[PDB]
Amino acid sequence: KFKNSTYSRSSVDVLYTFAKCSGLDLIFGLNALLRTSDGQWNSSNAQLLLDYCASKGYNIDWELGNEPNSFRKKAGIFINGSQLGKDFIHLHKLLRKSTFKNAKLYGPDVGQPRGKTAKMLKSFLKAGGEVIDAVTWHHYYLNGRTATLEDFLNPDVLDTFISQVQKVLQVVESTRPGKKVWLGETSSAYGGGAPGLSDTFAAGFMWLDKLGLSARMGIEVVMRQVFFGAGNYHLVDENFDPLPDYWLSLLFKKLVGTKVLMASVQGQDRRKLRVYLHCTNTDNPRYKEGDLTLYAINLHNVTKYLRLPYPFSNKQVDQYLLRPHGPDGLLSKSVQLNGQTLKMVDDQTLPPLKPKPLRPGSSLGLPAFSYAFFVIRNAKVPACI
Amino acid sequence: QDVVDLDFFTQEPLHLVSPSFLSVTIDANLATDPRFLILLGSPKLRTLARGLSPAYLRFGGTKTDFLIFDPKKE
Ligand code: NA
Ligand code: NA
Ligand code: NA
Ligand code: NA
Repeated sequence: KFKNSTYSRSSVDVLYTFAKCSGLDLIFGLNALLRTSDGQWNSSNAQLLLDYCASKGYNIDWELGNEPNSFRKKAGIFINGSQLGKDFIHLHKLLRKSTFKNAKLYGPDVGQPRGKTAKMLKSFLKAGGEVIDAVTWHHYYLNGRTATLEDFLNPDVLDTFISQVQKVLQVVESTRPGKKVWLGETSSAYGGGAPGLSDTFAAGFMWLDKLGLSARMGIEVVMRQVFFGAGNYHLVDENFDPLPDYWLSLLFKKLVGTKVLMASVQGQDRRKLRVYLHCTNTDNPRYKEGDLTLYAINLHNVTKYLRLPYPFSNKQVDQYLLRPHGPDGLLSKSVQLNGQTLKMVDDQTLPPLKPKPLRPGSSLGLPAFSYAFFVIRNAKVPACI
Repeated sequence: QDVVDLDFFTQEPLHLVSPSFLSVTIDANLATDPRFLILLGSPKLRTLARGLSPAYLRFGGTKTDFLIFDPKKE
């Protein structure tokens, strides 16, 4: 179904400039389906691009191929994992010979294993794992053509991610123990997202839960498909307006730190009240070393009241509660933070994301079908200091 | 009945995630949009992207394996 297209230096330049001027680090995927007559990756085209980028002084990290597990169906050619590893070794040598200051190499961007093992991943890591700086794999919960609101709210659907992570991590630990593992392309639903669902408040349960579980299970980086683009799972639409998942992501960025802790409910766990705990992001000027960020999902149809364990029971807590805005309910494309609709102030100005301080000692009220961040101030957790 | 007590484990971290833990992609297919250069110049888009720094921006997708660099193309 796919045919080839070309891209220009100007396209590379604009992509690099977009990343650099936004404070983002570009990773560029190279075409793995340029093959020699003896079955090897033909690096000729990539060499031209690498030379161009080096001449411009661009700091770019690289990948080679996307979802090689489906090359037989998409392109009529089978490349086994051992061969793909050999191709990555070749690319590594080209990066080493370049003038790039220590460019990184990620791969192999395999699709999720589903009901099978991750066979191609295993053979790839045996052959080429020494040259990659992190292992990338992809994940979607559902087919966008058939997904329903019920699915987006279903804890059983959310829980399917656990088994997928477990299978991938098992393969990595069996071949390259300790190598970092990244979700290199991931979202709610494949096929461009679920129309009327992947761009709504209801998409946030899958997104926040995936972040929580990824952090808890040992995934180091999660790459959301997509920031901007045609698919319904975009964070920003092609009018350049942010959808609810953008605001969720911005709050996550500002509040959630790098040290992953653990929270769990006491007693029966029906899997609808889901809780995650990190140290608070120290870059946030509101907060201080030792503070904790709890984030929580309530998929029950009634409000649940969370009680924190001692010594956090009577600390000052800042609430960041997200609820949909307007008559579409969970299908809304607008979201409120503590009762205020989130919108840009102007095209160059994000709004303040103000906390709602709660009464010390009060239980944390989490309404039906909502999610929230709670910052526990003066938590003085030594592990966060 | 609707009150839920939480247990916390805080003595030491289970994992460290990257500062760029929450990262983003642009699908490689966007490079076939004739407006690509103009779209990525949007000031609104740049402001929204800066809000997510630090992050990786991964340019890739199915079209990764169907794109060719043409150094003579304008
Ligand atoms: Na999940
Ligand atoms: Na990736
Ligand atoms: Na796109
Ligand atoms: Na992508």
